[PDB]
Amino acid sequence: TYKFVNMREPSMDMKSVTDRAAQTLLWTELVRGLGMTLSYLFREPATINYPFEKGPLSPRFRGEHALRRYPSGEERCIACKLCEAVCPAQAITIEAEPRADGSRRTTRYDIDMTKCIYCGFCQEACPVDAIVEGPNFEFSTETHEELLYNKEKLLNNGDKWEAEIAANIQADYLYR
Amino acid sequence: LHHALIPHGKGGRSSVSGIVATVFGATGFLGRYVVNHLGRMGSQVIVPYRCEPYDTMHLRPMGDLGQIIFMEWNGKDKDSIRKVVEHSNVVINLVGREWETKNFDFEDVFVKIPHAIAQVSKEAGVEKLIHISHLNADIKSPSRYLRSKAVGEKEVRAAFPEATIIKPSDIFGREDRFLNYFASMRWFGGVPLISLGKETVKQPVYIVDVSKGIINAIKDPDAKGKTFAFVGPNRYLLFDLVQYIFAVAYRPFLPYPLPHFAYRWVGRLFEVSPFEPWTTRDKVERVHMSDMTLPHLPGLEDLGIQATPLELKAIEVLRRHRTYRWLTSEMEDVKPAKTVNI
Amino acid sequence: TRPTIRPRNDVVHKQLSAFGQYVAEILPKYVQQVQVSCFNELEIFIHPDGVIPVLTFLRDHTNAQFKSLADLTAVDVPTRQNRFEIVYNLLSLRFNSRIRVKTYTDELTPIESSVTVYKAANWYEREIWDMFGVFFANHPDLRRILTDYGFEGHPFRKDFPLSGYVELRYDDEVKRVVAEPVELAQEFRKFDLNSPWEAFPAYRQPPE
Amino acid sequence: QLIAVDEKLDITTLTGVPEEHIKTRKVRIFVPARNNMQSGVNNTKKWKMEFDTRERWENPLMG
Amino acid sequence: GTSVKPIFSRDMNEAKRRVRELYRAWYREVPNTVHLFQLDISVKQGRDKVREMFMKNAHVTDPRVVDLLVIKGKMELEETINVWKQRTHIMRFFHETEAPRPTDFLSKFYVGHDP
Amino acid sequence: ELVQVLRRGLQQVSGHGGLRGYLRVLFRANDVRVGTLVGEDKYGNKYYEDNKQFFGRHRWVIYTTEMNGRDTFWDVDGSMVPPEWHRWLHCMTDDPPTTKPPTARKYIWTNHKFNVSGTPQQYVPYSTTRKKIQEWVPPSTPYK
Amino acid sequence: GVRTSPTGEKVTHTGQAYDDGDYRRVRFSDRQKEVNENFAIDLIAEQPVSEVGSRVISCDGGGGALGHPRVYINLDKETKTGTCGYCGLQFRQPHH
Amino acid sequence: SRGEYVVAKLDDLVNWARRSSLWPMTFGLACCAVEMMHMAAPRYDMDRFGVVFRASPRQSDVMIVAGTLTNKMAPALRKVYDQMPEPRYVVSMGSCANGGGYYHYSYSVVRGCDRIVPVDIYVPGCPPTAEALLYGILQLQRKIKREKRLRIWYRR
Ligand SMILES: CCCCCCCCCCCCCCCCC[C@@H](O)O[C@H](CO[C@H](O)CCCCCCCCCCCCCCC)COP(=O)(O)OCC[N+](C)(C)C
Ligand SMILES: CCCCCCCC/C=C\CCCCCCCC(=O)O[C@H](COC(=O)CCCCCCC/C=C/CCCCCCCC)COP(=O)(O)OCCN
Ligand SMILES: NC(=O)C1=CN([C@@H]2O[C@H](COP(=O)(O)OP(=O)(O)OC[C@H]3O[C@@H](n4cnc5c(N)ncnc54)[C@H](OP(=O)(O)O)[C@@H]3O)[C@@H](O)[C@H]2O)C=CC1
Ligand SMILES: C=C(C)[C@H]1Cc2c(ccc3c2O[C@@H]2COc4cc(OC)c(OC)cc4[C@@H]2C3=O)O1
Ligand code: SF4
Ligand code: SF4
Ligand code: SF4
Ligand SMILES: [Zn+2]
Repeated sequence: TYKFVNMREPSMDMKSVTDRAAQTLLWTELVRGLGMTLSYLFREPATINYPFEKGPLSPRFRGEHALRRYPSGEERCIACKLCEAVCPAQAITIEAEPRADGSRRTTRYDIDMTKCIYCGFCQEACPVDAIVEGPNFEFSTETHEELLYNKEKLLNNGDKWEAEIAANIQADYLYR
Repeated sequence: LHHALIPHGKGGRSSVSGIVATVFGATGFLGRYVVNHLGRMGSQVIVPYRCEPYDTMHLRPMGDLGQIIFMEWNGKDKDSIRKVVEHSNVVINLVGREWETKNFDFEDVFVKIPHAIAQVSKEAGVEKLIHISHLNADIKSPSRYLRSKAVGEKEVRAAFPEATIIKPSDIFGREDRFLNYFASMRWFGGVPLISLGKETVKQPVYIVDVSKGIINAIKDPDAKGKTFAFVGPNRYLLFDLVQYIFAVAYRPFLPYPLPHFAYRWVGRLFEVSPFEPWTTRDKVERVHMSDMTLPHLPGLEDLGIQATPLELKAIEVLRRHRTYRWLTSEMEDVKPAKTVNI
Repeated sequence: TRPTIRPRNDVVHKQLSAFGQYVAEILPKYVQQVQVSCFNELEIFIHPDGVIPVLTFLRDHTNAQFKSLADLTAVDVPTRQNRFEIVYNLLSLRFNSRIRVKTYTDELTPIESSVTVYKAANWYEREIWDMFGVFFANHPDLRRILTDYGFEGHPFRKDFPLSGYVELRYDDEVKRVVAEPVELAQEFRKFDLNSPWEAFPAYRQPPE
Repeated sequence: QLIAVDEKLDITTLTGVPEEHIKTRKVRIFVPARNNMQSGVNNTKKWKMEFDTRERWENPLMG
Repeated sequence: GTSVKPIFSRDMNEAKRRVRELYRAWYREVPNTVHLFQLDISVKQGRDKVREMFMKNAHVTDPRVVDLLVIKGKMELEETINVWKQRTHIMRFFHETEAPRPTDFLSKFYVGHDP
Repeated sequence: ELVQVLRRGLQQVSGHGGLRGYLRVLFRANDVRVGTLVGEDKYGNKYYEDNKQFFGRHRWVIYTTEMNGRDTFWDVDGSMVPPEWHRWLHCMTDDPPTTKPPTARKYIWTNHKFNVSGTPQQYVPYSTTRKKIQEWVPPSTPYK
Repeated sequence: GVRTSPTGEKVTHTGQAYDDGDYRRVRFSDRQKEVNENFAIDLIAEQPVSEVGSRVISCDGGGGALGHPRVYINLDKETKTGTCGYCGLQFRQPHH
Repeated sequence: SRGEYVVAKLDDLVNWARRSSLWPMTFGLACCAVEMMHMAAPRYDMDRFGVVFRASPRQSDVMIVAGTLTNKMAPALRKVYDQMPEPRYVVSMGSCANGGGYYHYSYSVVRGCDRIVPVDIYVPGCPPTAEALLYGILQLQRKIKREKRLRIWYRR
């Protein structure tokens, strides 16, 4: 099932010929294009006043990573290393040992943010919702070293963004 | 050696060399080469700077991640020097200005600052200090630059008895003042030389040779309290040297003699520029002063460096000074200059 | 077996089997094997000397008419004496069908260039040469296409390391980009994922 | 046409491997041992070639 | 026997002839390369490097391997002549930023664990 | 008519608290629109909406002139918005934090920090693990 | 549960602080060292032990699908308490 | 001092002009370039900040590395960086340019463009959104505001 895009023949009558001569000599289609641009001149521009105005986002948006806690203040991460296994960029580095109270916790948890592709596979893989991609996207640095996150930086991100992260998870977890 | 400072790897960019170096004067001609050679091996390099951070940007790609740390410092402040040498096992001093500014005379950059660095780094427990003076440093030289160099050399030796003192002579390189200075003279018309440069002998040394010599002196256990002189393999009369420079640049060479007092007056006239001067009286004195001969000092061949002749590296400095007509001429086309060796 | 299992098509399977028999009967000099995969894809394993005849037949025969070369590539299997497996994928618009032609070679044996049969192969054969080191005889202009100028070795070969042997960086002393032996801040971490329990009984090999 | 080459096969000059990684290397050809933590034997069917272990060190940043 | 198919040469004599032809072409090209790329080497250095690269593969006794080596050298020559290559590519042959790695036992023992 | 548009302009300058407030908002945000104050920040940012604007221009923040320690009369950036107002402002939800406050936890930061890159408060990476190999300590006493 | 080393550096939850002769401390001069102040081991040690009238209790960390996988904890040993291996909460039977 | 006040005012004026008129080179490597296009599109309209693309390196102030830098391409990137008159700035945009990203362990990829050129701003993401790149651009403007070349010169 197909149609032709350029298989139309022009009328040869005198009226048609005079209209085409007027189009050639008086430049009618060029005035049509000028009219289209003039029409767009009087529309409201689609520009937003950044940083005062922001682009719309979604609860599913993938941003800067964060490590979360239980409401008691205990960390959620148990060092299963599923995020490290699934990461397609090998951006996650994990070292773990028994804590002083025998708990299964990490001693090293790094994410190399210049390796990361921000795919969100790690938060899918995490069985306790410990690693998340938070909503933040304005974290440009002036040096490369500032983008090599350790466990302290990620725990600080979790502490700083928990209020919004929990509200985002509440709005999306029933689709997961 | 403090396990964290044990050498590891194959001596490359991501290796650990065991060196933690603070390089004063790293934003100059010699400093960029020194920092490049240190960061090649995987050294931790601490760069004290007082200039605009923009001016340090070219030093950023010289190391791996975290291997180059930039810190603000003030030459008149000793707490700042303490701050920047606290964790280093090597301190290299490359601070120096050819001309004298309103806030810093020759004695400030060549006596006070080197002595303060030596004292503070000795107090901090720094293992090694490398100081750079001139080959022609002398207490009674006509140039105040060299008098200050000699005084500062003695001061550093007094404040850090195990310091390695290196005495190069007229380093030439792409950013070198020396090859460029002669090149600069062509715009005026004639090359003014005192006595037509027939009474001056120069022994210029390549920049990479000096950087390699510094690096090797760091790694040399018996170079602790030594004094080295870094000189090239050939000696030239100034006239022949400038003639060779003009032949490599393919510019017409028009030398003329200029009396000493006239040249001093010209240098004084050029000295009043608020920016970097084109020349000074001190520069005029240093240009027409013969390089000393110090056979009793260890040289580059005692540090394992084979000196590079100027005939092999002149084109890489002077091709920029050619016109489009001669821009593609090969290196072996210029008939090396006459050497007055012995 | 209904909702989550991919449905079968026996009509296309029969048609492809019959056409494979057709091709094998017409060209016994080169055709070594004919296969119809379970999802209805027809493959013809031939001798290298028959690369040009077979393809030409498959392009010009009235009952074939595979006038389009969809893809041409190589697979490296180091355990085989002939390391490299050359795979041609052809599409017939007249009969709305696809065919695969496979042959083999090793490091030192050229394959006939098929630019004459298909103009599309030019860059495909250049790419195979660049990535695998398989020389193609009588190629109009055979040179590297994907790799850097002066790059040594072939990256797609199984033996070649993932990160290669050299890296690049800008060096200020020579004022240019230089190539040096690779050093890695963090080594790629090799994972051993293969399960010690067999997954597919239908593919079990005899115990030798 | 056949030319009857008489010599042993040797492709080192074509592979592009630096000579350091051709002469000083030792490979191990072996069937890997069964992992004693499990009873499956499916990982003990094929032969493996692997190179000798070289130096690994600690990154000054991030370790 | 051994039942092999050639690339271009049937014995080592034809392969040596092709090697000599490629060597002639590289020898002629070196001065033009030094001029066009504005290299700071001499023509003598470039021809010495060409000879060194040719002598790296002097031990080859297989005509097919020699044919492939000549094909690769011709690829490199075509690449150099057309200026597809840049000055960095030409200078990669000289390893100017690589520190000399020692070969005697004692220095290797001092630096690290690798033989 | 045109006169009603001019009257809208005059009530816009009148609606920002006088001519000097009008000039302040014009030079601080390059915008002089008037909207309903949705709420304020504990750091001084004010949040307005106007549902008659098209999607994207219907919510905005006038930033504070004085954040944690720095003068932000001219130097503002999007990282100064705290997470709850961040969720409202980027239209992740319709409910402002004033009417739908976030859940309270004692480990959540009580004081939002902005992007501290290029500042003595910047993050510096380091290894968080302990030493692996311990070396032998020779005895402090002479052996002969 | 923060505490400083004899060098004045904060000690992390992990317990790593650079040694006195370690040059790497230079990376913090003119900058700061990132340390998270909410120590999880201390925060979980403040939670009260839950008393339940059954031998086997269940824990899912709260929030249902927002917690951890549901596990069952035996509470027969009376010399200790049953501790969740995911959340760290403690459970016991009414004793004495 | 009057001289210090004068150099401070001249410093501010020059810094203001440079930040206000930032011209990036029309240059894109991979996926990230698409988001760069979306920064120039109506919704964000980088032109309203004084940020206009120009093809020539001689008429450019900023280079945005927006995409993977391979080994084959690194000499060309270095060359067009060197042909920028000074002052010049480099914004590294995306995981590939920042550190290699998804192709960090490749035989043909440069592990971060800061091996080839000095970088001022690192914009994270794969790709960073147009808003994140705009945030990085305004951060570069803020960094240019902090420079004091004239004050440094006077102190010398
Ligand atoms: C006869 C004249 C000869 C010389 C002519 C030269 C041109 C005349 C000078 C014109 C100067 C106008 C530029 C100054 C405008 C400053 C604009 C102001 O808003 O900048 C503020 C800060 O001002 C600057 O710090 C100082 C600018 C002026 C500095 C002193 C100028 C003195 C001029 C003297 C002229 C001397 C000429 C010398 C040669 C003869 C901060 O704004 P900014 O943070 O960006 O905003 C970001 C965007 N936001 C706000 C929406 C977020
Ligand atoms: C009683 C005796 C009277 C004497 C005679 C008077 C009557 C004359 C009637 C004819 C007058 C026609 C004059 C027009 C001249 C050009 C016509 C023409 O044919 O040009 C076009 C092309 O000319 C153009 O269209 C120009 C293209 C670029 C357009 C740029 C912008 C468009 C103009 C915007 C508005 C112009 C406003 C001009 C007035 C400004 C006020 C000073 C031909 O090109 P093609 O269509 O490709 O076909 C020819 C080959 N097959
Ligand atoms: N021909 C030669 O080049 C020879 C050089 N030497 C000596 O070797 C050393 C290196 O020389 P070179 O690289 O040519 O010198 P440069 O002028 O190129 O650089 C000197 C460095 O010292 C810094 N500096 C200068 N004055 C001060 C000050 N008052 N306070 C703080 N820092 C200061 C400069 O910093 P900033 O960037 O802020 O200006 C600059 O980085 C010098 O000490 C020189 O005397 C010895 C013999 C021959
Ligand atoms: C100039 C404006 C208004 C837009 C268009 C534009 C940019 C910035 C960069 C480029 C560009 O368009 C050109 C041509 O089309 C593609 C298509 C590309 O892939 C779709 C691509 O990726 C590198 C790059 C390009 C060019 C490119 O670099 O801003
Ligand atoms: S988002 Fe993807 S690439 Fe980034 S850490 Fe998670 S799994 Fe790895
Ligand atoms: S973050 Fe989640 S997936 Fe990763 S180690 Fe911790 S518990 Fe496992
Ligand atoms: S960082 Fe991601 S989006 Fe950007 S060029 Fe690389 S792969 Fe593409
Ligand atoms: Zn629990």
